[PDB]
Amino acid sequence: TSAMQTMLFTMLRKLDNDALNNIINNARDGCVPLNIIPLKLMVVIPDYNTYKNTCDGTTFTYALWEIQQVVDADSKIVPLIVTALRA
Amino acid sequence: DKRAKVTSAMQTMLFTMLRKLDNDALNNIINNARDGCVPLNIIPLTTAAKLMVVIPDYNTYKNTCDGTTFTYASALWEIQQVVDADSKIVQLSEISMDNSPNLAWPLIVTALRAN
Amino acid sequence: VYRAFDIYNDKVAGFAKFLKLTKYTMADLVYALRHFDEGNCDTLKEILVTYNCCDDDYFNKKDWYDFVENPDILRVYANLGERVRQALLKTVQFCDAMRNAGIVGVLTLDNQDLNGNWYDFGDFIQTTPGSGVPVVDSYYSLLMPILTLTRALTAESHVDTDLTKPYIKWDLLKYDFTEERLKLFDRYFKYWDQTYHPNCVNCLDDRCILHCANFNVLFSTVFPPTSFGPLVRKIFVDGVPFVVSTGYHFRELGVVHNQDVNLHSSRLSFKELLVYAADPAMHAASGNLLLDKRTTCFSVAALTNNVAFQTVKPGNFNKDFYDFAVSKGFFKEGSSVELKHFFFAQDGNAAISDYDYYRYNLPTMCDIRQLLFVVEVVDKYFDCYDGGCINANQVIVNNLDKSAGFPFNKWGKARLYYDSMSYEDQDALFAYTKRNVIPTITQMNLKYAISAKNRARTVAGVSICSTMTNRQFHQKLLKSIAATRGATVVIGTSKFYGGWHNMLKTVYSDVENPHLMGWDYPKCDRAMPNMLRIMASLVLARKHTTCCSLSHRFYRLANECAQVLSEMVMCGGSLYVKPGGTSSGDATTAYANSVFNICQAVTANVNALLSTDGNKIADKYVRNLQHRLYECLYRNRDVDTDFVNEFYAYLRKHFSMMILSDDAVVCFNSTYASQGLVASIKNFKSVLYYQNNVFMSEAKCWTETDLTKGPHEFCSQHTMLVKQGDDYVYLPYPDPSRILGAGCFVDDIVKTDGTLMIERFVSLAIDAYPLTKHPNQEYADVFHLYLQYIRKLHDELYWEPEFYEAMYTPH
Amino acid sequence: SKMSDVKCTSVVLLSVLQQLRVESSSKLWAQCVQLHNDILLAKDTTEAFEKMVSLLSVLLSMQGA
Ligand SMILES: [Zn+2]
Ligand SMILES: [Zn+2]
Repeated sequence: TSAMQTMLFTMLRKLDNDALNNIINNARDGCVPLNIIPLKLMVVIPDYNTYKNTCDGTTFTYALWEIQQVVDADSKIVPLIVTALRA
Repeated sequence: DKRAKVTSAMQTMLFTMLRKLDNDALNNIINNARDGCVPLNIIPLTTAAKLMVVIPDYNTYKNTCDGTTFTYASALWEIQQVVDADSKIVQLSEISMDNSPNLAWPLIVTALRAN
Repeated sequence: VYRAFDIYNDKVAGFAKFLKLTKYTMADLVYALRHFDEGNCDTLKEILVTYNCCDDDYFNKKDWYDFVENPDILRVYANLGERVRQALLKTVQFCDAMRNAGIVGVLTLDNQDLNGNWYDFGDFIQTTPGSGVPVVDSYYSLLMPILTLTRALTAESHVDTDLTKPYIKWDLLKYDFTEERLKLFDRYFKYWDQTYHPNCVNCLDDRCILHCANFNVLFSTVFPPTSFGPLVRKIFVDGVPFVVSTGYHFRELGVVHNQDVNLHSSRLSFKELLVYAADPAMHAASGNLLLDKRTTCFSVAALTNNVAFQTVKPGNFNKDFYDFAVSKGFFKEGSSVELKHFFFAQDGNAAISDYDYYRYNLPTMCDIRQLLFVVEVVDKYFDCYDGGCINANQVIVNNLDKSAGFPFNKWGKARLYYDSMSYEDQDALFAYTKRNVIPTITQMNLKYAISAKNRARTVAGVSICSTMTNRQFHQKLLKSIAATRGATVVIGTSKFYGGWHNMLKTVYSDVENPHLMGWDYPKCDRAMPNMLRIMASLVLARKHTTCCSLSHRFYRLANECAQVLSEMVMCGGSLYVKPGGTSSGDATTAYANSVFNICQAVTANVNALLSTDGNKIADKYVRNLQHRLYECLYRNRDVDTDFVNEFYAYLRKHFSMMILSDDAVVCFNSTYASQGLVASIKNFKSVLYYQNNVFMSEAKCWTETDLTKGPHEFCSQHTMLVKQGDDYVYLPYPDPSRILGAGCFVDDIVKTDGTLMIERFVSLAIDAYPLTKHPNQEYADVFHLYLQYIRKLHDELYWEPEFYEAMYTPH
Repeated sequence: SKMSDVKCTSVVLLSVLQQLRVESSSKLWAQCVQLHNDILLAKDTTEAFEKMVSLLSVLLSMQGA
């Protein structure tokens, strides 16, 4: 059952584009999104290290989406869920 | 005993369609004909006691079944058990002009025949 | 000025558009709707605009003319149907107005403006008043095609036939409408000097059957659609009542009554259980009323408390062969050989769109006299085979594991059903079908195979009794037809062994300036009308001369029409009504397609030879041929064998066809087609538009002026002229992109075991061996890759090339 | 070799996605099949990779095994 995912991941690593490997590295570090990227993007920030490496103030480099929605994990404004649109 | 197998299968199918079948209103609709010879397209139209409407989008829910009781086949029908496209039960208090994009289409409106 | 004329004398025969109250006439309208050409169709535009059917900006829209893309062009045509009905009601207020005067003459189309009044009383002869007769055969014969293309009847069906009045509440329990049919006839077609029968049981020969079915369809396009369908009564067995069908009410053959009906029975044997389970009555009665708002057809849908949603899975990509191909340096940048054939997934909304594609289907009235002469010609085309009824010991049934239809599929496929019943039971069922109607319901599934386009393909599985009886009849007829070599229809001949070469040589025969041509029919199975399907079945039953009387053949035709043409389909978890168009379940639908194709071709030739003006024809033998063609079409009611033989010989000499179902190759004499005396392609376009209700776009019909390169494409194969040991022979080679696609994507039947994988690979290499001899090197490298891959597969467990060479040598 | 590999990855990714029964949501599976069929019809080099990253976000937004 694993072999299909192994082949998928080896083909994806062979593809060698920027956005694919970026998203793979984010997800292996833990930074996964929570919905479909619109061609509105929701992302769960695991730790402050990924916030520092990816979010610069309000500018956010991800594949780039300019992000101002900050509340919390706990659904009270201050993990962190941030949703943005393509600018 | 495979011939008899499908024989008994069809026979039990016939008997279970028969136990769901015999009413008196169908007998009255037959006895209001000339010689009892009647089309087929009007047996469930005027005999069966439950209507199913599948509604693809919101504008036809708005133009067909707006309310609790709706009108079809010159009779009044009483709604129950509105179901989305995923066989999960939906309360009638959700189907709105703004909340429609958030719920899976189409929808299954199951009604019972109101006298 | 240019105008369409319908003239006939000793000098000139045929409806011709040359140069000589409304601006335009009924003949012009029928010509513009019957001889359509989108390059030069200004007359149709002017007709549609001048009387407020729609606006010029609607024509300024792209594809204003089509029936398939943007199917809202019927809205207008319906307003012209209203005009047609108004002008057709003045044809009975003039005939009975001149008959009294006592005038013998012919009525032509070209004497009547679009309102309906007449002129030019120049040709008639005067006789004693009260004893006249007009000749109005050609009039209605040519006016027929636009009496269901525009309908007029949705306009007619009002409480006193005024368009400003509500719809009639007809009685819901009345079903026969025979008196209303006769009243419609005597109001609209009073002077049609042949007997019309409201039911088709009362007709005399198959030609009368066609005539009465055409009139029945035109008269039945105005009745409540909740009425056509099985007729049921209440029957009792061992005390408990049933609701089973004791008749049927077509649009085509009026009301038909079973003659073997058993009221107050006591027991049901195997055949009775089979027929009663096949009945839609028990299923439509035991179920809930449904209103499905997705589709525009009628719908009585039960059998479940919820709809089923079925999806189509994606393909299985094979990595080993693709890795081998990329190691062989394929799919490099800037190449002509790449992957383009894929497995597309689907939702079920795809199934609903497929049923809407079934919605792309109208009621058609076709012409009648040209239909009867085309049917005589097509019978002459089929005059070299042998038919007849056979017993149950003379059917050879192949591939016994197809779908056994609904609701029979719940306990097995057709194999169990055929090994259950003895021969005598099947003969008794057949003999019962010879006097009875068994309406039937078909299962519909989605098809799972290669395509180049995103759309979903579907397939239909028909019940066991209908296929069993079509099997007896057309097992005999098709085994007679397909075991021949060198005929017009090429079905069941292997292209191998020089077979394609012999086929092409027979296509050449002795034609003078051979040019090649081909076509395809847009939306074949969805738009094929009812008239032509009945006509094909009638031909296949006209091959019955010695076994059946009139009654048996009529009951067989009724059974065929009620089981294939207009039955109800189980689509998902619903029962809908299927308006028309063929089913994909038997081989006699590929042969109905063949007959349909031949019909289309013959009709095209007839139009091209009769709509051309003989005064510019320099020959006089073809001029006399055209004169006799007009005579045999619009004159004699009897059948004339000599002229039919003459015209069949003319076609076989000047128009050589190579026919497979829906896919044809035409070899024709070029100078004649330049003069128009054999079928061009614009004639086919016009015929398809006016008689099949699709528009055949010009980008899919091709023309090849050099014969030494063969058919551009036929049966999904390309051909090249190669030399093989001091012989120049034609070889078929495929599109190799399809071969690569079938190699890289397989569908998980072969993803388990390797033997069937090697079978598929060797078959693919056989279909694509001849690619070696094409000038390009890449195709031979494709063949070499396939050979190397089959070699590698054989080693890790037909491998030498010669095995595939001998596949294409005619030895 | 940069236009075929993307289609092969799209096909295998949609097969994996189906093998985790996302078809039990209408909207999500409809979006997935739409993106898949739009990839398998692409004749340009650029937007195919956008749709590929969108489908990989679809995969890695739900808790993949
Ligand atoms: Zn008749
Ligand atoms: Zn016979």
